[PDB]
Amino acid sequence: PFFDVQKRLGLDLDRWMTIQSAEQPHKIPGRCHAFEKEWIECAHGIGGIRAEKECKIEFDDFVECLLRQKTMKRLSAIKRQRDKLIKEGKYTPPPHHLG
Amino acid sequence: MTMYIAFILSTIFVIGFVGFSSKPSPIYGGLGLIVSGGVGCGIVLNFGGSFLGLMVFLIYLGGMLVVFGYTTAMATEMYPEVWVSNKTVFGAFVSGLMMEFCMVYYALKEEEVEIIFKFNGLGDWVIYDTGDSGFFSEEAMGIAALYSYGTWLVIVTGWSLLIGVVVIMEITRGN
Amino acid sequence: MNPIIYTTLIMTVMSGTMLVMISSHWLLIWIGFEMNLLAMIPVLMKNFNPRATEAATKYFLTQATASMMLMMAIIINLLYSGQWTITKMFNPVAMTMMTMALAMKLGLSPFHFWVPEVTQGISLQAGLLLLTWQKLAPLSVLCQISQSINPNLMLTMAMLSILIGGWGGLNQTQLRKIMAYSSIAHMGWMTAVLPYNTTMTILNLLIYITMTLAMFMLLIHSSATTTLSLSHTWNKMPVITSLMMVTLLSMGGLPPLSGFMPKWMIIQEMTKNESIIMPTLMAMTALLNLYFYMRLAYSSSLTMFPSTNNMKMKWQFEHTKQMKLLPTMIVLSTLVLPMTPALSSLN
Amino acid sequence: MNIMLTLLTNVTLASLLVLIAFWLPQLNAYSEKTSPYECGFDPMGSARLPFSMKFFLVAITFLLFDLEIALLLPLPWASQTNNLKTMLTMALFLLILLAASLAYEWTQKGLEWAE
Amino acid sequence: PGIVELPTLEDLKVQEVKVSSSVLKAAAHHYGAQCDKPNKEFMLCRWEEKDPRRCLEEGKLVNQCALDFFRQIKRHCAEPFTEYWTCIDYSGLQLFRHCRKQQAKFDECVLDKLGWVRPDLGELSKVTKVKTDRPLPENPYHSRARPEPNPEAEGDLKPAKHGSRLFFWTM
Amino acid sequence: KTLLHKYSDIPEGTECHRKAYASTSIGGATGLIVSAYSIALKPPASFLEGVARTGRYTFTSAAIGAIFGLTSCISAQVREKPDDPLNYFIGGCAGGLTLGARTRSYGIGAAACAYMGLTAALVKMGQLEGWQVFAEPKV
Amino acid sequence: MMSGRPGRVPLQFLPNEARSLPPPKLTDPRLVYMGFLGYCSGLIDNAIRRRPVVSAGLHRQLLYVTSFVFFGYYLLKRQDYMYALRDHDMFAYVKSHPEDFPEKDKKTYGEILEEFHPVR
Amino acid sequence: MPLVYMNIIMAFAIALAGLLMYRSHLMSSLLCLEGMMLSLFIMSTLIILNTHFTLANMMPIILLVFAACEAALGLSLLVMVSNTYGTDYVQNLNLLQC
Repeated sequence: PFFDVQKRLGLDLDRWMTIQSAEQPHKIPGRCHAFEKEWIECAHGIGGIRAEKECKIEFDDFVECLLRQKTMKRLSAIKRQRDKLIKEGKYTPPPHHLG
Repeated sequence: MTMYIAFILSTIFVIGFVGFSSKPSPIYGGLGLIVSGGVGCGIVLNFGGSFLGLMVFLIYLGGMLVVFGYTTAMATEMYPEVWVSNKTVFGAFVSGLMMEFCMVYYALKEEEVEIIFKFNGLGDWVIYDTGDSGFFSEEAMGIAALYSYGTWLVIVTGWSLLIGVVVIMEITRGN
Repeated sequence: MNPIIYTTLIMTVMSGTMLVMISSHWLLIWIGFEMNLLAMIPVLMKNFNPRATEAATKYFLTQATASMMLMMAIIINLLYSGQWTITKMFNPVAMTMMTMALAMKLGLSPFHFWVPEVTQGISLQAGLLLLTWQKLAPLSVLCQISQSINPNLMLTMAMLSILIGGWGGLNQTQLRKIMAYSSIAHMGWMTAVLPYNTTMTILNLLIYITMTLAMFMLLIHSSATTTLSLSHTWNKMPVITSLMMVTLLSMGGLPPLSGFMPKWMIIQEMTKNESIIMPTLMAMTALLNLYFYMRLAYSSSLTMFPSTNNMKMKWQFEHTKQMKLLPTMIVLSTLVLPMTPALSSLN
Repeated sequence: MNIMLTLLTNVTLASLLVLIAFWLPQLNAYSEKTSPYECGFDPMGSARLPFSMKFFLVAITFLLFDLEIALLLPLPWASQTNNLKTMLTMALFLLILLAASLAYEWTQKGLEWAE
Repeated sequence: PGIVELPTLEDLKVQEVKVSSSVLKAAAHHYGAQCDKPNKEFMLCRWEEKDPRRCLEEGKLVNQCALDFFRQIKRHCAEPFTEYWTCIDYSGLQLFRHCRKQQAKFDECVLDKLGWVRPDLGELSKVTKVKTDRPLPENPYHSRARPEPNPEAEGDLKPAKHGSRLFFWTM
Repeated sequence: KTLLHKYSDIPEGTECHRKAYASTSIGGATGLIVSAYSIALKPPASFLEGVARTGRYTFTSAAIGAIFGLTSCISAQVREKPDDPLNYFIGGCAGGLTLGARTRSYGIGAAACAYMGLTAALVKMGQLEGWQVFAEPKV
Repeated sequence: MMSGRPGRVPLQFLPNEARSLPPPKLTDPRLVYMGFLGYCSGLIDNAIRRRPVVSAGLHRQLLYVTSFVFFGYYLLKRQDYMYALRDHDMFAYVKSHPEDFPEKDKKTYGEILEEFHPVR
Repeated sequence: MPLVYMNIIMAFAIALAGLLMYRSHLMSSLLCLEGMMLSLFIMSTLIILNTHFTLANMMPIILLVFAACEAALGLSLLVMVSNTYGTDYVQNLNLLQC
């Protein structure tokens, strides 16, 4: 906040939605609750300058959980390689993954 | 074929989006928005957002109705334009269809699109999450908390809309 | 417009800007901008002249486009970070989208062809309110997000503003038009120092607010809108235009007038950051701003201009309106250099 | 599946009825049977020039009021909360401003239709 | 950036209880009261460890205790239970409101033949306590080392040395 | 902007063809920007004259880029001295006269030489020195 | 350079911590100049309002100077507080980080090789 | 970041492009203005639903509340420009060139 009246006046106006690990209705946790919880607990009061260099892997795990960028990339490679291998005829899916 | 309707629905959303962005006659622009708006409601419904999907359906329909209700009121052309009509709108239209159809071709043939951000084609069904929701729909309880957790948002939204009626009369009054 | 509705319409504008400077949530910041735009459009077309309608219109499309781009840049930041707090932007495209999204609200780079004629069409009263109050909100957002700003883009935003603002003012006669380009010139000055020290642009904002305020309500008292119409004020009100000299000199930064305090203090800060070529540049191109200030000074009372015989009974009557802080505003707008170290109060 | 099959069947049924509407009855038409209807005598030339109605002010407030009903739509699930005092105060608050907007719209000509 | 220690398939080969949802819905209250101890222990492992891969065995105990509950019901009140869950299954929403009479047969059967009392309203929703002998996981989230705090702000304040120290301002 | 660094990728003097081509591309690219604006805010009349205006500005800017390319490499080759502000200075009426010849006029062309003369000298000064324009915030 | 330092209570003009600093002297030339600003503002007021400039209504004039000195006083107290804070984080960080500010030995003029440029 | 994100992001670009190329109609211009609002609403809905950001599900609603509010402002401005100048092509309001 530019002029932090919420901190001074000691009431909440929007510091209840700004994060995913806040008190959600009926304690419905978000997808990446644990990932961001570690990240915020990591860089709390340390400052933005120190946060961007020290709490880096915690952010990367959290940002990955948000998008699954690498995990979906891993799945994309599994399916593509499986497709060409099955199409050529080296190996066929086992009966558990048919029914 | 029912592989994942998300892309198909979003494609019609873009083609409908292309339409009124090409500057037709305003009434035909309403149709181009409505198809995108209707299918956009379909996209959100498919993602679990049942309430929000029909929500944008009801509000927009009323919103765009007064839009082209106005165009025939005082913005109508004595000879209205059409999707073909002038070469400018024709050029603006066909440009949009060939554009989007190029990106989707660019999208579905390598699955590693890197325009601006990263876009990999693997299926929007994947990003879904495994887990129950108890006996409540998550979206409905989230927008229900507006009256319990969002009392600040209600005040600013209510006051702005009340001011919204004041400006509308004050602007339109004149003299 | 009835007086009571006008007050509440203004209070909504001040509340909309205040919401921007106190909220920590990106959606609320966007809301504060939306309320600011919504309550201002009626203010511009208060008198309902034909000009004001498209003047208010050009306001609307420009700022709505800016607001929509700002919303989009917020959304990407949420997508890549899952955060609504105003700390920094974790997607470079998200930031590189907001700079112009906020710029068009400020009117700095070629996102500025709305500022001149929106000032021209609307009345002088809303012109003052447009060029001073409407800049606290977008600048406040920039000050908070000042950490994650692309210096190459932000500096170019300001450098373009100074050049165009100075160049454009040389070919203006309508006093409102010259004020808009002059305001655009000061836009670059405040925004150039933004990446380095945010305390400095606050200081330049405060000085520029007093300059634009004191200049405008002098124009209100003179009841003039073009250079020729201002010229005759020497016959009626000599002190107003004589005071207008010092404010014009101060607005050009000619020291030891208060207007030097930003231009001086800013240059000192960037040279601390090994920026030398660029500070020399705006030092050079601030002079074209000074040109049409002196031409205004020459035309107002430095050389008494031909008068009109219909001015006799004009001298027989005095102003009934009661501009306040005008005697105060001139003091801060002219002589505060001895209290320069007070910038640390902002810090 | 179920919803889209129902949507499909309705539009095919409607379109088929159009197809048999314009094809089963054969046509013996000319340029005078296609003339626009104006209760007999010749039209003076209209139906696309600006036809300015008067309820534009209340037409656009409907759009504002339709947003109020969007805001107060989630009320059925809002009652299932543990802090009804705050929910009741806010729920009535939106209704009050909705009533207040209508009342102020009423007093200043407003709902009156321009002459 | 590591491995994933998926448990042996053998570990995921415990007895898989086979009753339809209506059968479980009919047992409900009586099952909850007479099978709470293994149920509570397993979920406490679920909430504490936050890792089912560390709580399979507690899941197995639930299945074994679930079997004994259902093994007893066939041995004693198979018929009224079969009458009851059939009546629940017909309804599309599986409401207890429409099968009170069959319920009245069922609960009295297990009361006078298996010593079971239907828990009162809200009784099954109470918060329970268990005495699990597993240790509390010190790092359930496997949190990394917390960052060191920035140098603390302290010390006494004295007048600024030589005033503002900015250009020609001596004071 | 990678094409801009392509000027520094090839060392001065050598690759005189490449340096001229690089600056021609730099000029032509910048020519597209100004033409794109001018065709936008200054109203056109037809497609034919619109590209004609585009062609004129692109021709000047590409030519201005080219000659500064040749003058830079040949000067660093005839003297065999890379680090020389004069190497870019001789680009003065190289650029000024040609731009004043593309729109043939002695007034603009002759008066031009100095302006990008020292400018080309000054950009060479920052090339050799550690001068920065858009300096990041150190303090 | 200071809005992010820990313990900075927002919207709080003069911290209770700042009372340990010398209050600005009443004779402080910075303060008395701000009084002149009030005096000058009074004269400007009568000029626009077409009043007997210097000898016009003193109550309007005397209010201006009395107001300016007051808001001048707390601004001057805030002046030195921030500067003292600048000088507080100055030396605490210098002591906390000694190695990046090494102590320079003495290498007196009798030993430097510094040359003399012949000014002829 | 699957292809549905590409579709609506690229969609918003054409809404941006469509708005920034006023051809002959203010009403059609306002159409592209409200067009932007679809992609922003739809993308926002996809984000906070995918991430189960339940408390943030109100954000698409508040977008719509301030959405039609601008839409009303645009048409109300369009009322007078068309009323006193006859049509809505954005070319006849150049009296403010000087």
